[PDB]
Amino acid sequence: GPVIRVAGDSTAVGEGGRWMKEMVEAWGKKTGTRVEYIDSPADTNDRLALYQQYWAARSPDVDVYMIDVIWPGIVAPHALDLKPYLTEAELKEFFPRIVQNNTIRGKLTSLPFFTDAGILYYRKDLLEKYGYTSPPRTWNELEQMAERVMEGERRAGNRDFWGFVFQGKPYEGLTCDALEWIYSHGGGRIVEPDGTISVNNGRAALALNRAHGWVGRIAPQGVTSYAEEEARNVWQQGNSLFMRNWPYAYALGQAEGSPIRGKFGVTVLPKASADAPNAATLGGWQLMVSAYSRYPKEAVDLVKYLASYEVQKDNAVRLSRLPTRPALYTDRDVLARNPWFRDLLPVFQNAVSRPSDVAGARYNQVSEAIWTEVHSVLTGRKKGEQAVRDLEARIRRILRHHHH
Ligand SMILES: OC[C@H]1O[C@H](OC[C@H]2O[C@@](O)(CO)[C@@H](O)[C@@H]2O)[C@H](O)[C@@H](O)[C@@H]1O
Repeated sequence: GPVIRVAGDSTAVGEGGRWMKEMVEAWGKKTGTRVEYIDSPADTNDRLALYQQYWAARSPDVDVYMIDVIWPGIVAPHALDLKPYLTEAELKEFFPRIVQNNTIRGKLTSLPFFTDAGILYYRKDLLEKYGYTSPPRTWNELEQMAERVMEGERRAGNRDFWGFVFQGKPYEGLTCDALEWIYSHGGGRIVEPDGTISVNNGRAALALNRAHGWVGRIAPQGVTSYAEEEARNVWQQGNSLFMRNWPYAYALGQAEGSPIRGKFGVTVLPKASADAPNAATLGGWQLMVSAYSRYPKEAVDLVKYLASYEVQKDNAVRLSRLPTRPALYTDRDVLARNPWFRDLLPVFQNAVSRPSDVAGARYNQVSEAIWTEVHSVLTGRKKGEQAVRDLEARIRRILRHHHH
């Protein structure tokens, strides 16, 4: 009978690829359906380029794709509309915000699978060791704490020790980190939901200059090449006071044999001042049935299974990845394993989106401009003031004649 083939999460990032292949295998066994799993590059933007090859070919060789929250506007032509396959009641079990994200010109491109938001990881043993009782609320405090702890730990002989790791590589992850920087300085959303390209302002410039100020000082020089896992590795080996990253890093840091098991917490990222907004970039992945699948009924069944309560529960318990079902945030087992889901839920719900809705199908071009201009500040090649002006100009060109 049919072979349902799934291009899912990458085995190069955390345990998501292995766990998803397992879930797909379980559905295959449960229903007596053959399945195959197709692996992917680590970085989202490289995965998009891979999958676009299949879509351009109208290839039947993948039935189900795991797609980024930033993609629906890009991928819609290649998605089977799921709206007819779900009742209103079923669809309301997901966060409406993510359903809406995934709905393009009325077409439900994909089911919400797990959400995501940027957060601050901090070593609580080290904060306590150096007389700090709370994680930093301001970027200035993060700097001051990082400098003092780094000076201490280096003096004690850990030459591998740094104050802060983050995603500074030129790729989509840096757009994520930069939106957080910019938004948390009161510099806006880069491109606002109404289409206004707002990034050329003094607050956004300062946010970028501040980030430059970290590189080779409180963060490694090599941070300009770090994606999620490079940052996680330094952090997880015990060599960073702080890390910006997504929720998945929590379960991995708690695993038996982690050098940092039991020594960290998470909180909202810091911000420039008390009146700035909290910044957490909205991420997360969705489940799309291919418009080119020869087996839409079966593929929809698998996608509904993957997006079910019990699979999302397993995702949350074992991989600390965020449900797209509000009911799971009151599940006793989810909360007992991840108590930080409770206090950060409103951070997750208030996560700031990248400009994928307003840029639509041109989002990837916009983001490439953002990360390349941000990266030029991190490297010390441009100041934030020039970079934001240049970025405005590039985004104006990219979005000229695009209306949302
Ligand atoms: O790099 C930006 C990208 O980050 C996140 O997806 C990448 C991987 O992160 C996970 O560990 C989940 O946090 C894996 O499951 C992902 O493959 C984020 O969710 C995206 O929205 C974002 O574009």
